[PDB]
Amino acid sequence: CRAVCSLNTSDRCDFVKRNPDCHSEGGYLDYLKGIFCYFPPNLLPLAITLYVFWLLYLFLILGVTAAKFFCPNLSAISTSLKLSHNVAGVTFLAFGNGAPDIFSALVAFSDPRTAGLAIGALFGAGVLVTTVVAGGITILRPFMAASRPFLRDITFYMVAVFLTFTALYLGRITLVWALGYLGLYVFYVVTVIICTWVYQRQTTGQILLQALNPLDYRKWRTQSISCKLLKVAKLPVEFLLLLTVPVVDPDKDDRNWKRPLNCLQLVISPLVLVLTLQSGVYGIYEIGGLLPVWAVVVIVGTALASVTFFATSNSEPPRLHWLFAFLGFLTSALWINAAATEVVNILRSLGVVFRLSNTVLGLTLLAWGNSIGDAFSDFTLARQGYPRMAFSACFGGIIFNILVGVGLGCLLQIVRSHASEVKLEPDGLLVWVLASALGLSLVFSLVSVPLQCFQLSKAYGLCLLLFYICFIVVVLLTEFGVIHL
Amino acid sequence: CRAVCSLNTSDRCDFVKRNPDCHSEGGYLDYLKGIFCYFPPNLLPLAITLYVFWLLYLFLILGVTAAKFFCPNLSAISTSLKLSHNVAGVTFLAFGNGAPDIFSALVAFSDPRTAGLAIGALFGAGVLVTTVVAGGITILRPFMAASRPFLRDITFYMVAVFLTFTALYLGRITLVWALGYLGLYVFYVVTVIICTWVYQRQTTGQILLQALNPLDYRKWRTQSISCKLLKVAKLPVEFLLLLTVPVVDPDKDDRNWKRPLNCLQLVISPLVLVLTLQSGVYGIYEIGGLLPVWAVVVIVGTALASVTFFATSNSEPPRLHWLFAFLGFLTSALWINAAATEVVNILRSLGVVFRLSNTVLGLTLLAWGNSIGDAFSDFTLARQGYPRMAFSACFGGIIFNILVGVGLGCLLQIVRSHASEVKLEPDGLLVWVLASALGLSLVFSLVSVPLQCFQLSKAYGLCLLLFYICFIVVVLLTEFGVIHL
Amino acid sequence: CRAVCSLNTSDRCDFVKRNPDCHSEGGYLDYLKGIFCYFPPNLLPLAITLYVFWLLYLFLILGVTAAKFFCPNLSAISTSLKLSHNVAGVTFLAFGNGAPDIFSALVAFSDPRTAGLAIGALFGAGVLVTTVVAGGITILRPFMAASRPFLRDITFYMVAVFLTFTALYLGRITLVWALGYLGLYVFYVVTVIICTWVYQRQTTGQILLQALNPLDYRKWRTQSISCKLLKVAKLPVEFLLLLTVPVVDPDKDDRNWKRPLNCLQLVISPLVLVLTLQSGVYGIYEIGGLLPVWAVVVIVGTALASVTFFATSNSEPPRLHWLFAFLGFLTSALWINAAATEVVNILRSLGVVFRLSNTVLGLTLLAWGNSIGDAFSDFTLARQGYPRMAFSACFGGIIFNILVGVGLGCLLQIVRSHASEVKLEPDGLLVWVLASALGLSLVFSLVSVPLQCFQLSKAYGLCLLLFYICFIVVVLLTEFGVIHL
Repeated sequence: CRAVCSLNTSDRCDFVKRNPDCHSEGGYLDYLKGIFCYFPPNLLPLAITLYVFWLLYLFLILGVTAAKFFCPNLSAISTSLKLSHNVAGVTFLAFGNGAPDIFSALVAFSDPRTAGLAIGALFGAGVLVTTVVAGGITILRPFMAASRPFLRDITFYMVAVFLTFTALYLGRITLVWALGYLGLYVFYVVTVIICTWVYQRQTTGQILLQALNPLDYRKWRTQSISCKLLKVAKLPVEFLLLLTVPVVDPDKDDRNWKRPLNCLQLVISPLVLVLTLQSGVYGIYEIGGLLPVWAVVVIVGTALASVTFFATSNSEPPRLHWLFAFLGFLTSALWINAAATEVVNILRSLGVVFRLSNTVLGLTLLAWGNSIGDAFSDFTLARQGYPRMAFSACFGGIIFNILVGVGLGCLLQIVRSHASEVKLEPDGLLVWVLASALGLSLVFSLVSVPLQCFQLSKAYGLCLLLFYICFIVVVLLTEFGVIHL
Repeated sequence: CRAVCSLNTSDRCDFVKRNPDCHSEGGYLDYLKGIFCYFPPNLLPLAITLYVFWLLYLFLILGVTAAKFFCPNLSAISTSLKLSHNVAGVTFLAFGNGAPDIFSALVAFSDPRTAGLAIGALFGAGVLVTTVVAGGITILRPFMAASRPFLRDITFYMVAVFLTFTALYLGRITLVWALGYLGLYVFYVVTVIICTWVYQRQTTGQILLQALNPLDYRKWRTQSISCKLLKVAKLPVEFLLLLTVPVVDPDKDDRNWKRPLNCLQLVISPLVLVLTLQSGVYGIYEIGGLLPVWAVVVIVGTALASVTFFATSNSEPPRLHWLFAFLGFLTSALWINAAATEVVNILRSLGVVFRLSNTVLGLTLLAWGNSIGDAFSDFTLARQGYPRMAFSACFGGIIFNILVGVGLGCLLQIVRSHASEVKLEPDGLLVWVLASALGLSLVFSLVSVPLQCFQLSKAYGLCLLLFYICFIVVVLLTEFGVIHL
Repeated sequence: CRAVCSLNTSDRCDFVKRNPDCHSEGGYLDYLKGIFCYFPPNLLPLAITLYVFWLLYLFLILGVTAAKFFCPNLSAISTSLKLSHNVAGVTFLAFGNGAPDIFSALVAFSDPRTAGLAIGALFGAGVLVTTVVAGGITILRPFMAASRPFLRDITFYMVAVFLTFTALYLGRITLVWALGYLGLYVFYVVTVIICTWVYQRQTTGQILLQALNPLDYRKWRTQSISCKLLKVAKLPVEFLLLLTVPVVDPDKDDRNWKRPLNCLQLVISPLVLVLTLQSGVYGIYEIGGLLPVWAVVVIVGTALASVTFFATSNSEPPRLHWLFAFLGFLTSALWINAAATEVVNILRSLGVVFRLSNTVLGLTLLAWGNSIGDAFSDFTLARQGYPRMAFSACFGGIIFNILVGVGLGCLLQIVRSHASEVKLEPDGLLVWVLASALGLSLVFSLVSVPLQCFQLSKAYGLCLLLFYICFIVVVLLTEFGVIHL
């Protein structure tokens, strides 16, 4: 595929249409076809810009679904769990800030050609969240960090980073390695729980229309008009997400019980699940050569919706209300998956056009897109007067991200392909530099925080920011071939 | 010329005397001839050291003429123009920058062989003043920086830097590009004015001999004798300036009216103007084969001086006193020009001897020499209790420097040579690194200042200083060929 | 020697017994012999983990000796003589921290092949001390440094470093150079003394058992389990130190006067000195083959002790009590040095275990082990409340090592080998990289500290720490072939 830019403009469409390598196995849109066939060559740059804009919008979706629905379903599950809030919070951070990272890594690992992207998505994020975002917190609100939790988190992160480093050096990932990764993560969770325990011991239709609306005019008037316009674009996407994903909030006395809305959703959610799973391949499968799956799915869904609507009341939620959250969980995750897939495809297309390495795309665009949610949530938490929790999560979430993403992606690739091993092909020297940078950053913290007696100030954040700038300098020099063995 | 160091010592004088390329088109002294003919080879190092000392002294002149006479004439013009003082002060700061940076850039661009020097003079200064000098202010007096002016200045500087970056990548400068540069600068000035308006709305001979002396005995008495000896060397240069350049001070009730001194100056200033313009080429031109220009110039000057002396009184300045400032402007600028030329020539000579690239000389010696005045003025302003003005000027002056210098130099080169374009030949990889460094510095500020809520502290200055040290490390490695594609 | 790893386990011990190039001395135990012959051949790791624990125990010993005996004795010495902090740091702490470095430099200059390794180790130790030790000193306790002594010391250090640079560039050192180094150091000491003088002008049994008891039962009762275990671990070495090293503390009314214990120490400490210095070569030496040195030593010590012994009462401490502190200093310094050597022994075994470039091993392994004592002493002194003295020592001691070690090594090599010169072989570009790093650190300090108004804050140390970490990462990347110079 990469030779496409070296051919005449009159043969680009034929080469793209004829080469199997130039076709993506998953997704709804063929971006390369749009670049090289739908648009004239003279408008080639603008189109790319448009793609970037589209890419950014995707990440916005990956934010909202992660924060308002995945987390709400997780919170309802947590209330059923009655888990300790600190234990729930460690689970929540992976559920909230790191879910897009896991789904992007899984989608990238699903195809060997994008495998180099996946690691580039992870380590680069580890470089960013550790250096910029964490540093930003120390700039916004100086505070005193807890000693023992910080030491535990940094030690576990160092162990995970070294394990992935030696795995990359070995050039392969086996099934037992992924199982060990998952075991290490569950060990970390159990250790956190045990340490915390030890430390502690020592009209109705009009109301439905208002619920349907994602925005309030008085709230919009309060909101800055430019902010409101950005919110309005988000609201249409949010309304579409609401039109399909149920949310269960244990903090509400009514548990967000909307009888006719949820009765419609018992039909809507199975339909979108079937039509979106595996890009809808299961959707058009025709049973016995007569009836498609989607028709019988819709029939069963409307029958169940009618039964539930006639079997329940608008005043008292049904005893099986919690099961809704389970559905509100699954579809939500699936939605994120779909979005993740699109992003990966777009990046691959760019790699074809600009002849860029997969690692550069993984550590620059995908990392920023996946960490924008981390940045927003952490800055909001720090500004509101809780810097300790934000800083603790800034290291807690990255360990969960790396371990769960790598382990789950490798496990699913082993199971699906019936292969005994995932081959990691290191894209030249650059990848090593990336790993090196990450380790260095940790060393700085491992010396900087204890030397200040755990009282974090502004200079620490400024130094971390300058470190990230130097890292991007080194990466930019390495990419353009200025330094080369 | 560069092969001179590869020849036998017995042929160096002949090669220098015979090669047209080894001769400079402008200046009063042939430095290469002095290095290779006047002095014996065994004293080659000492001579170079002497040159460096001489070079430093030139920059001292470039300081004084910029601060005491160019600015004073501008201040009188500003009172006549009745322009707002803050706008006038930015113009005065630009005039001070122009004497030290615009004139050097113009002289460098006047000759293609030194063209690479000019850009090296600009970007390097942008690296220095932004990193060291600005940082120094934050070390001397922590303060709170204004938000909107800082954002406006940094945005305009980023736009100018990116424009010059793409111009360098294109490898050429056209006439329309220089006109666009000048239009952008005038747009920036108009925008500053409009924003400020919107924000605000929302014996007599013995006395003449005393005036002739440049040092106040009382002030000098307090000053250290070694400092006074340095001041005395400056005072002789100041006396030469007082001797030839008139100064009009609107703050003085008498407007610095010295009737016989100025009557002598009406003869002195035209003579030095004619004898110095274009290295005096117009001076020896002989009219009609009988009379040189300088003789008739002196005759007209003494006639006008006698008329003015007999037509005015020592108590009341004449109605046309302001016109004096105009003269006191022009000659002053011309004086700076002469000094600038010398400096450039010296640097070129060194490039011949040490086989050094033009960019290294531009970003190391010329940048420091041109920015010593910025450093002194900004540190003096910060120490006196006005850090906000100094920090604002630290970014305001650089935009004016880059835009006006590049635009005016390119425009004058197009007009003089009747060529349609100025060719920018990038001296290898190093120049790119220089540009990169500048951009990165801005990014740091663009993240560092807002993250601190515009309250600048000591750590910011220390980090900027360390950044400049790292930049000089990279430049030193690049020059000596340690890193090479 | 590394070939013993690939050789059969049965003959490994015999190969070690008859293999050279693995028999470094200066220690007391053959670690490789213990690993490969004693402990069960099939328990390789068992010895390993134990050794790791042993290493940790060593870091405990250096933690105690510096905290309880070295620094209080040195402070008592400084207070008794009314010396300024700068003078004490320049002379006494400098000698105590620089003796092992000088011994290593001599033992390395004994072989002409290892001259480059020795000079590189000296440069690396200088870089580490001037950056990381100073950074920790400034971070742990902010303070205001003396301006004139700091400028003087940094100027002398820069002169010495540039002289070493020139000597390395010439690739040879003659008798004149070594004599000049010695004369320069003597002149530095004389200048220190002269300037300081000019500025100044302008029953017994129960008390013996109680003094030897390191456990305070009242304090013992209230500690936690971990603290109690740590105290139990520290008890034996603390008791041995109490028995060996006298201590004088002017903060107590009795000045820690233990008359019988001090009388016994008057015999114990000199015996330890003679039996330990140069691994007991002087101890085994016989005076005329009839009387060994140790016998005369113990006889004289017992006679002097009985002078003190004749008056049983402790009561009032003698006017010469502060002289004991001098002894309590010297022996204490020895208790540091030996420990540091043992730390290296394990590193040398690690160097034997994993192949490393000899220069690369020398630059980091031979400098961290050499400067671990300096780092411990400086950090302890900074914690106790004397930052000025440690900060001044941070440059005085390094001047001491460079000047005295280089001069003495060159002089001894010239005298012993009867050669007219000592040839320095530059091993690769890593030596020049080390030199450039040292120069950059010195320039950064000289530019930053005066610009900071001599108020050394935490940002200076943090920035230095970042610089050192980045430099170490760059060096490690260069050695492994990632970056080709």
